[PDB]
Amino acid sequence: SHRYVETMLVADQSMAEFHGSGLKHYLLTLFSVAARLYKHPSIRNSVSLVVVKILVIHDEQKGPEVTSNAALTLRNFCNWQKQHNPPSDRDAEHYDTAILFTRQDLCGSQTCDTLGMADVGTVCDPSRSCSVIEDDGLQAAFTTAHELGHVFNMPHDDAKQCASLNDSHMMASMLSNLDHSQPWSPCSAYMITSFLDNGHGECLMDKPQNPIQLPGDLPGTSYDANRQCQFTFGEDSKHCPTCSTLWCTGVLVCQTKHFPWADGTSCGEGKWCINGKCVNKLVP
Ligand SMILES: CNC(=O)[C@@H](NC(=O)[C@H](CC(C)C)[C@H](O)C(=O)NO)C(C)(C)C
Ligand SMILES: [Mg+2]
Ligand SMILES: [Mg+2]
Ligand code: NA
Ligand code: NA
Ligand code: NA
Ligand code: NI
Ligand code: NI
Ligand code: NI
Ligand code: NI
Ligand code: NI
Ligand code: NI
Ligand code: NI
Ligand SMILES: [Zn+2]
Repeated sequence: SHRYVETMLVADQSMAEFHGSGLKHYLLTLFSVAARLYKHPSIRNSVSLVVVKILVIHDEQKGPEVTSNAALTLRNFCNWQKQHNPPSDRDAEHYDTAILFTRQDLCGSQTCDTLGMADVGTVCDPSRSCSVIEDDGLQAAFTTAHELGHVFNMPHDDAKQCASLNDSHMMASMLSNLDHSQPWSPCSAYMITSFLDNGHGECLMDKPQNPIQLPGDLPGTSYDANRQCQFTFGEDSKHCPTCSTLWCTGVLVCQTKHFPWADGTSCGEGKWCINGKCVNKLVP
């Protein structure tokens, strides 16, 4: 039995200004990647992330107050989105979850290293099914997937409860090398399973009506190395030096956040990046 996560994607003025006309494709590209992660067999469930609504905030007053404070930005957001949801799931534009993208550097109660935030186990509560995501380039697709984990009640993989069952998975509290063959830990698989078995995802049973089409291409087909560097380091950045770490310009100064090149990214004629390796596009 199939879960469809009817989603609204929302992007603030910083996003509108940075991305201009390409913003909606960018959001859908981010979400296509997350949607793929949620189809991986390791999650032990059938889960379909679909978009039913996008809102861009060209006008700051028509959005929530976005600030550097992650949990307030999230509280501002989760309240504001309520007004934008029809009350029956019968309405084609009714969403089970809302996600805010900002270029604003989000900060926790210690550092601004924070890349996103969500509340835990909220997926079918319209007043709390929310997450906020820092757009630091195409890595935001993983941030999205991670925060939607929490919304599905998965805790961090280093939490006491995950000891029996289990930093190489989606719900690692810090980024490391993701185990591309099994992105979801045994703890994540069990915790989302329990949540749904306990009947907490009843709003995820109904199919989307006229959902917004997700890009079927890999993200590096849309966005070359220079473009990815621009997403992370601003429009004046471009690619420096392959596939494992993207270095970007900033004398020749280059810099990195230690992220991989997006899957699909060209690394020479007839080759492109997959799981941080430059492989042939035609597979033998
Ligand atoms: C390179 N930086 C990181 O890994 C940061 N981690 C995060 O930002 C987490 C999200 C990642 C997508 C794992 C976030 O704190 C979270 O748990 N959201 O629910 C650090 C640990 C430096 C704060
Ligand atoms: Mg509305
Ligand atoms: Mg030089
Ligand atoms: Na941040
Ligand atoms: Na930061
Ligand atoms: Na987990
Ligand atoms: Ni303000
Ligand atoms: Ni493991
Ligand atoms: Ni410009
Ligand atoms: Ni310029
Ligand atoms: Ni290059
Ligand atoms: Ni560094
Ligand atoms: Ni990797
Ligand atoms: Zn987390």
